[PDB]
Amino acid sequence: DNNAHVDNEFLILQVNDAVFPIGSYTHSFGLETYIQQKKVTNKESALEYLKANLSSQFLYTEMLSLKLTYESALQQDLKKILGVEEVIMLSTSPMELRLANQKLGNRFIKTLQAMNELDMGEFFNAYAQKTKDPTHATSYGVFAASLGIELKKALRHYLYAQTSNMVINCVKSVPLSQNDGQKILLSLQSPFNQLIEKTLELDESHLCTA
Amino acid sequence: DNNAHVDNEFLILQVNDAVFPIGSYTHSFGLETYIQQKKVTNKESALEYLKANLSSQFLYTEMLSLKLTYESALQQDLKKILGVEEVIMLSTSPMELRLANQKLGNRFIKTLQAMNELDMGEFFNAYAQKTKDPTHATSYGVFAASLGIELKKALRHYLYAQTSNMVINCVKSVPLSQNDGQKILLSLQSPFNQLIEKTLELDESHLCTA
Repeated sequence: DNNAHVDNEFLILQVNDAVFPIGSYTHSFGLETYIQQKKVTNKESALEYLKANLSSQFLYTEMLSLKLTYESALQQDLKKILGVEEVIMLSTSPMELRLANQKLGNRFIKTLQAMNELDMGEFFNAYAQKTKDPTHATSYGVFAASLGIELKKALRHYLYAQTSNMVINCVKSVPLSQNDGQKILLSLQSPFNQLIEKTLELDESHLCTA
Repeated sequence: DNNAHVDNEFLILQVNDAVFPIGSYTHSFGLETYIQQKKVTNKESALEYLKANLSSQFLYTEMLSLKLTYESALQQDLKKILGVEEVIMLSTSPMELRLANQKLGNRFIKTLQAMNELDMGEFFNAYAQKTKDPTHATSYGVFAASLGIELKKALRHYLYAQTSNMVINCVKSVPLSQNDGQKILLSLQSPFNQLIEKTLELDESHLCTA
C-alpha cells in the first residue's frame, strides 16, 4: 500500500490540530451578539449557550453532514455527497458565513493534497475534482472514510476540536478565566457522547432541519 | 464512581490540547542556535534535527520518564516516582531550562486539580502533595495511570502534541512554509511508532543517558 508509512492514529491528530493550516473555524460568527446582549456573561451561561448550539445547527448540519458524506464515500456515491453539500449551501445564511465555510472546506482539501506522500485514493481524488461547495465537515467525512478511519473515532476528534475552539472563543470574548474554560470542556464530555449517539441516529431527512 | 461523567477519550484530547493552560512547551530552548548557525535551513535539515532530537534526550529523558512514573503509579510506588524526578532534576542543564520544566510540571498538576469535578484518586493526590521537581512528562505519567488510560495511547497523544510544538517552532523560526510543516509531521509517523516501541523497551537504567 502507498500508505504503508502512514499511521491513521497520528494522522487523525494531525488534521484536527489547531495548527493544521486551513484557517480559523467559523463558530465565532454567531457569538459576539450573545455577549453584547448580556446573554452570555459567565461560565454557567456560556455552558448553556454551548449545549444549545451543539445540539442544534452544529448537530443537524455539521456533525450530521460529516456522517452522511462518510457513509456515502464508503458506498462510493459522489452524487449523494454533492447533494448533501448542495443542501447545506442552499440553507446557510448569511452569505459571508457561507463563503467562509466554503473557503475552509477548500483549504482542508488543498492542505491534504499538498501532502504528496499521502494517497487519498481515487474516490477522494474525484470528490476533490468535482466538489463545488465543500465544507470542513463534509470533506473531513470523505477523508475519514477514504483512509478507513472508524466513524465514531472520526466524529469524536472532530467534535472535540470544534468545541475546544468554541470554548476558547467564550474564554477570550466573555471573558472567562482559563480555569472556567477547562471546567466547561470537562462538563461537555457527557453531552459529547449524547451528541455522537444522536448523530448516528439521524439521516438525510434531518439535514439542516435545525 | 466519582468519574462517571468523565470520558477519558475526550480528557486525553483535552490535556494535550495546546490550549490546556499550563504555559508553552520548552523544546524551543535548544533550537535558536541551530538556526543561527545555518544548521537547520530547510525542510530536510529540520526533519533530520527533529529525528535526532526525538531519539536522544527527548526519548531517554522525557518519554522514558513518562513510562517510568506511569508504571510506578500502577504499583503505587511514590518513592520511585520521586526518585525519577530527582534523577531528572540533577541531570538537567542549564538552570533556566530546569526552572521552566519545573514550572510546566507544577502548572500541569495545578490545572488538573482546578477541575474540581475530576477525581484524580488518592495516589495522585499524594503525589501532588509530595512532588518537589515535577515535570510535564512525569506528572502526565502519574495522571494517565491514575485514570486508567492505556500506556501506549497516553504516549501517542503526548508524543504527537510535543512534536507538533517542535515542528511549528521550526516552521516559524527557520522559517518554513506551512506545507513543509505538514510534510514533516507526516514523515515523522513511522519514527513516532519506532520511538514508542523503543520507549517500552527501556527502564530506569537508561534514564537521562542521552
